Amino acid sequence: EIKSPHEQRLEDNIAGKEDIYRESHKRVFKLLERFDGQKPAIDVERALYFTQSMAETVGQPLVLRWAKALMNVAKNITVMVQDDQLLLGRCGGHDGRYGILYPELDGDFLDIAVRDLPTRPQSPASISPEDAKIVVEQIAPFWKGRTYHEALNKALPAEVHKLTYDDPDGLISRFIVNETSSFRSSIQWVHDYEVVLKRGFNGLKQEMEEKLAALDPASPVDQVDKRPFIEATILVCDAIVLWAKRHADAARKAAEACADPVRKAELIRMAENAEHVPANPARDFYEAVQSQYFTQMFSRLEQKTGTTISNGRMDQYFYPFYKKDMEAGILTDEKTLEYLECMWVGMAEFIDMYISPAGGAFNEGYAHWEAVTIGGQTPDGRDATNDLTYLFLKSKREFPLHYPDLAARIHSRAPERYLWDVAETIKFGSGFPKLCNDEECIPLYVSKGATFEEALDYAVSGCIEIRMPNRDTYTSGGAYTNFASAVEMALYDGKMKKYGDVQLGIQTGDARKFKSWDEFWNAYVQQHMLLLRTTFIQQYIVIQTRAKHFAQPMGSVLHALCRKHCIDLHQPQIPEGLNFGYFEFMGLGTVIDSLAAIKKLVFEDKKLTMDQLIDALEANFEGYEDIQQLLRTAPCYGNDDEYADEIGRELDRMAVSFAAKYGKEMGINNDARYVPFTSHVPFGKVVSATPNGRVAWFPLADGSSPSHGADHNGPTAILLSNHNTKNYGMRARAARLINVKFTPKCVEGDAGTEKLVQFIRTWCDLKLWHIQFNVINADTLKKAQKDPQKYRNLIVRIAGYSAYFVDLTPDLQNDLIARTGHDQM
Repeated sequence: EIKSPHEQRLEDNIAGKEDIYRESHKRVFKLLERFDGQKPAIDVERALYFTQSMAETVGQPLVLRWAKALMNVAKNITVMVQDDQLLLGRCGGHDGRYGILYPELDGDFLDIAVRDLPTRPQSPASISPEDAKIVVEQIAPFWKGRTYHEALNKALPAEVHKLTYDDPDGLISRFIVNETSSFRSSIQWVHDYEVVLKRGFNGLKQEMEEKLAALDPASPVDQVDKRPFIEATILVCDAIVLWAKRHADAARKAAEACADPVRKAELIRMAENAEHVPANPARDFYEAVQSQYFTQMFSRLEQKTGTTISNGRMDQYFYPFYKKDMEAGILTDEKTLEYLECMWVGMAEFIDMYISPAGGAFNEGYAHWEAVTIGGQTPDGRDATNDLTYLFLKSKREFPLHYPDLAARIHSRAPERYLWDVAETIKFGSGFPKLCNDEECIPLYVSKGATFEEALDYAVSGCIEIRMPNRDTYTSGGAYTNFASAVEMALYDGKMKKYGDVQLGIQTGDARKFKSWDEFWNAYVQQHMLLLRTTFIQQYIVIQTRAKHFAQPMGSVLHALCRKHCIDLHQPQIPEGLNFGYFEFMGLGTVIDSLAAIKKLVFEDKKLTMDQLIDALEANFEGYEDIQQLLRTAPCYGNDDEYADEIGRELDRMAVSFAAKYGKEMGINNDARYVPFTSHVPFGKVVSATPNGRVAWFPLADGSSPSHGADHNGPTAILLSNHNTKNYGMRARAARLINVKFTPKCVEGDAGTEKLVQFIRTWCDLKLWHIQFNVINADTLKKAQKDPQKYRNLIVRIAGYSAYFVDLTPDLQNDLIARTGHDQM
């Protein structure tokens, strides 16, 4: 009926009109028009200079090798000044959208990427013949037998390898117990950006030089274990300062050749910035943005942080600079938005490239989660809403890209003006911001060793994870576990149709011969527990293997505990640190509804037999549409239906109870999480037809959202089912991703915004970690599917992030279309 602001801006763009927000954001609109929707190009510069150094330092301490390699990167990488930009900093020589390579992580995929990336279905990338030659002749040869993925592949035992990979080289995943440490250097992370703003890398280098001079020259521990770390942090401090100085030199060369006196003044000011920061503490808001921007951009050169390096509570640590400059009359809100959005433009040019097939399937639509945290509470416990908070919401509404990854913190005393503006930003229809509940994760974290000061100042990281940038020390990518495959294995005696006669799971027998609900439930529990055992065994190998392949000198020098004990973050145990790891429960809604359909329609109501059920499944419901339609009448997750929710609660109890028992012996919290990336698409592609009516190879239920079209009792019931399927008596849990879609008419006007605010307050009281919203009409998606070039600017909320709908595979588009769009609350 009515269109959201995004849909209206979409129609104006298609009709050829100027966007209504272009004039008051003219500079950044000029910037983003130069690359919007361009297929990103692979850049080889970082990997080349990184490889050149690593090849000459083999055998030395890993963290020192990393710093020497980053210095080689800083001296040689292309430094450029883009037109109209107010910021310096870039990770490649290509102009426009670009991604870089990390051969230390997944170098064994380099030949695969060279031939498959330009035409790959998920997030493709071009590679010029000049770039391909450098890759296959100068980058790939050194890394053969040396990459992390090869080490992980050869280190998994047979029974774990069979549930991890399909081929002996680990090049193709099976999407059963999926490792995620091979397509990202680490999980999400947030640097302590305020220590750079307040002390600069010159100050950190000074602190480390005092530690270097205090070492006992006779102590073998000081000289063998501590000294290489200290030398690495000192060298990496000089590396980033040299890198910034080269940008300052480039800005002055640009200034000498510029006829425009207004641009010449800007170029000189940019040069002055790079000559002060990040070496020295920032002195105004402009320098603070440029200082933070340099650090996060240099971080991308350091390692491929999961979901791309996140940014922390910008509306807090930028605020002293904003308030001082505003009151000094050297800044305005309009100038603030220009500085910040120049940072979004720069971030939007950097594409986080996943070159393996598994990594591409996990991150459709050039997925990115560089979380920017706003709102919430102060370290002392009062509300933290300020004028910068509202500007980020304003920037997100008017800036047309799906940047930044804006996350708003909610607590029980969040101001109404704040919740109102968040609700109105959500009603814009691009999926921003995502909500994180102080009330759920803060009590969990203080329970796991965090002080209240550390927990209250948490920053969202990645999808909806939280970080305490001077307390968190765990960086190992976790397992993603396909519990929907446990249902399939319980039907077919530990086998899956996708993999033929390969004995994947327990031989629980032919489900056609099962005589009671007890017998099928036991079969599932056996496969369920098997996936859990494989998950944790795989994880422990990942922890031990990553310690031999990854170092993070810059990230470590930004961590107070790493400076204090002189040890790199990617080591398994760091003194006084807290380790928050994860394993993923995938397919919750698909698993619940499948088991509920079997319990209800087979063994309680006797409405069909196991033969009818498995006959329909093995036929993919072809000729059996009556049984498919019958299966969809069983109780489902997401309706506040205790019949279904009690099954999900027990599924959760098994995973959380297992996590609490076996995490501690790995020395970490390895908690159950329900955050999917886009892995519910490839996980679905390996699972055949399921007892809930889902056809073969269709995506699974996303995160902890209800199965597609299974929520027939309104949106609030989704909140109650999430609450009813959790186990608040235990703590071995983490986030759950909730996706809810409203029609614009559902939330129309001031009456609609009020309904959404009360909905968010109910979501908060229920201690639910996360929630997201699409506000869109179904016909918008159907028109975008049929005519994708006309609707190429349509933006939809997927899983922690928004992306262009036409960049998504048909499978993921079908996930988006099949999600229930609620017309009333």
